[PDB]
Amino acid sequence: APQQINDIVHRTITPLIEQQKIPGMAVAVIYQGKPYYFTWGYADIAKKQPVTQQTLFELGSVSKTFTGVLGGDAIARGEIKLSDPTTKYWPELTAKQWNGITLLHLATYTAGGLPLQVPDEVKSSSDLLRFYQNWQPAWAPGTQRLYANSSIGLFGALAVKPSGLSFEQAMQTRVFQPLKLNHTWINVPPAEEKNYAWGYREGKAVHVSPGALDAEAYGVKSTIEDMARWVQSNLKPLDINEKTLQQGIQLAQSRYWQTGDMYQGLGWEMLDWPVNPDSIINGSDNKIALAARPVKAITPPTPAVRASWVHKTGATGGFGSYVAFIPEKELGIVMLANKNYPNPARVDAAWQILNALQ
Ligand SMILES: O=C(O)c1ccc(CCNS(=O)(=O)c2ccsc2C(=O)O)cc1
Repeated sequence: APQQINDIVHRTITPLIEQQKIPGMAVAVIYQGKPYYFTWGYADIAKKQPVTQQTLFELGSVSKTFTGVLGGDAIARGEIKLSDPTTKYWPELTAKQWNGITLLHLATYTAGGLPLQVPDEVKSSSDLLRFYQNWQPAWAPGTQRLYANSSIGLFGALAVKPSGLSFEQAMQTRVFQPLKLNHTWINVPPAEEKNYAWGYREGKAVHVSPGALDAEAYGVKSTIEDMARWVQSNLKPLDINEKTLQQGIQLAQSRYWQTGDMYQGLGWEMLDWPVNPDSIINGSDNKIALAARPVKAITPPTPAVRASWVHKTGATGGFGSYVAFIPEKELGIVMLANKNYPNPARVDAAWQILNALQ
């Protein structure tokens, strides 16, 4: 813990927790590739259990970074191609709006307006097929971006089909185990519940509810230590010894589409470094309920750029998470909290910390 990191982290996060009334928080800073950990407050207010480096937080849409990397690993295995039609992996999807919609479009939210959430009514595999068959795109494929769990969720499910494995087993064996993320879970096992923080929403304790495509879109829980290790793996994929996983991480940071100053990867989003802080700060707003934005295709996709701000926000009803890193500077941050507080306050704190260290 060098005093400078200690000082910028406490100087930034202390007022963040006060203003946002966050019950519990863990932060990791990766600096010159080494992790430094900080924690505050309570994993479980009622039971007086503190946040520790072993506390599990719900990552919410940060889970989409794992789905994009797992998809990247399947491409690198030669199991799928992003240029494949969706129907190649789900031939029961016969409705003609699907002609021309590829795995790329599903992975990058550019299928033509798939909705943010899969309806609660949708449970069984037959419900899911009915839902997609009935879905009417607002736009031609590859023209507009509309962030959507029903889009990347479906990408994650289709992407593991040729493997033979369930999504969870594919994720454990191909991503969590090789990276030694041994306290990262799609389903929290009973032995681990003692570490699982409660989320707080309007001051009620809550955990994420089951739903269709939950594992694929928002269902991972992890510790600050594992998430530091996730950032390290994404900062420096060349250190990873599993050839397809290395390549997969690299593919998830390729630049597929541009809107404004942002580039869409698989799960990750990226901006050129140095970034305008107001551009990433205002650019995070899950207070715009639906922003549909025109995309320009990057033909062909640019390979992972080292001078990028690579990041992802994520929330559940009770949790707020943020991950950001700059490959060229070997520098990153993870912030995990058990309240869903506004995204601009996350990116502002993250930028203030990494700016000061850069
Ligand atoms: O009980 C469920 O199945 C459930 C749980 C959490 C959520 C919110 C999870 N966050 S998210 O992936 O759906 C999302 C959506 C818009 S922003 C965002 C995020 O995670 O930042 C949705 C449904």
